[PDB]
Amino acid sequence: EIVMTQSPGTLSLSPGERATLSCRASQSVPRNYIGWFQQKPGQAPRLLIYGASSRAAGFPDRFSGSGSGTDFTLTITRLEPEDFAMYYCHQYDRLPYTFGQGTKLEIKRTVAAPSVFIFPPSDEQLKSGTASVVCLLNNFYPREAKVQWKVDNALQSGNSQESVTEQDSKDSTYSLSSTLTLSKADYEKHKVYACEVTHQGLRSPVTKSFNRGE
Amino acid sequence: TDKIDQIIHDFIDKP
Amino acid sequence: QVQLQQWGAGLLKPSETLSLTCAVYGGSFTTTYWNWIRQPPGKGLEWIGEVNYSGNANYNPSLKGRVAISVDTSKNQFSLRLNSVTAADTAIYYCTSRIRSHIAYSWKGDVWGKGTTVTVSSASTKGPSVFPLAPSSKSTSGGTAALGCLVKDYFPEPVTVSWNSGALTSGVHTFPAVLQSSGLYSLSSVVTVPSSSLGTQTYICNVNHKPSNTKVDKKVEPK
Repeated sequence: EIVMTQSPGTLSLSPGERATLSCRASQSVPRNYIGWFQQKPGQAPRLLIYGASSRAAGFPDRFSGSGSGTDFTLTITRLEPEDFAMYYCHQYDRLPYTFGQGTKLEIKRTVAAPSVFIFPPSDEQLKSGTASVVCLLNNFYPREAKVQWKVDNALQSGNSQESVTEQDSKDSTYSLSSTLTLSKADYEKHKVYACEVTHQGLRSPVTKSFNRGE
Repeated sequence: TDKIDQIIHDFIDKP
Repeated sequence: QVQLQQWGAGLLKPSETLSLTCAVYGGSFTTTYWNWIRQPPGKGLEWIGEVNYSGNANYNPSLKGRVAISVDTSKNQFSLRLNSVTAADTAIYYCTSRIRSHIAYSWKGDVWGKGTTVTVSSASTKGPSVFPLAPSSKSTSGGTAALGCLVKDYFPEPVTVSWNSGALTSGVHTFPAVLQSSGLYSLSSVVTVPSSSLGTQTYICNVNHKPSNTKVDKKVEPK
């Protein structure tokens, strides 16, 4: 077994720049059997380079692999917007086969703070016996953001679930949705519900809250 | 090249 | 000119054998090795196994006992059989050929057909519940206002949401599905619109779920 370490694991660049992705092997690869896969969201992976330096048919010359032995590198020259995707490095030399954890190549933009909104549960939903309070972080960059739920100022943990959109193709931002799930009883036992957001575009956390029964 | 590709198939067997 | 045609059973209940098959047009089984890989949702690739025309099979060391792959050159097709599957095996299965990477070989790279999404779930088909998300809590005048629709407790995965029957394409965020503890999916869609439009405007979200033949349109208005 040869463990594959790709680095850095998230690559933020802009059109025109040069992209360098690294793939490192836990053990020596004798036959220099390696490949690189490009995978766009929702689309099947496409093999890009095979072996060390060999480029697969159908791709421009700006993609070039290099390296040997324990260390391999993939270089993308004059990257156009279509190149941004997730890239995996694979080794077919020695059993068992393994894939890299993957490197995410994203498009760099200026920092943008999220627009935060909190949505209480609908009364028709409360009729069903369950209450879900939703918090939206809209159009923010970079991807990293932290959502913290508070009920009557009590920190909530483990009862929430997050979902994130892929980076928008137009403004190059991200969006995130968080759902806090409680039973109707637990919902009725508390008054102030607050969603506290921390993001690098905001000096201090922004809290959007509501009072039950407004 | 097919007959050759069969012969290349010999040494690439899974180690 | 090689092309791979894959067919198999996508949906299965837990602890049921998974049998998938992949077909080879344009090239012999003896010329190239074949292998099966799986990609779980939003996770790294995993290689379950590999097969040779002679029947020799080498499997991932974790799953060796559970997986067995058999290949028949008679029909130029090879099949993956997996036993005692569990929800953790939910993934998209791809049948591929390992990279040739030699100057002598014809079509020196690899190609595979479109993967088959395999979902392991106990829950049967169910229709989504659509709950509206309040458009405004004392929303700021001359500022962004947020409307939403909440889809909950729906299986299988495919669902489509569009606002005003697709008439509203801008500022529309439809979020990926989330599988809850019960085993049913939960998804949400949200849109941002000018606060001035709320009094002027009507916003309806259309949720459509084909497997359950459940189509629900809802109207989101401030109360």
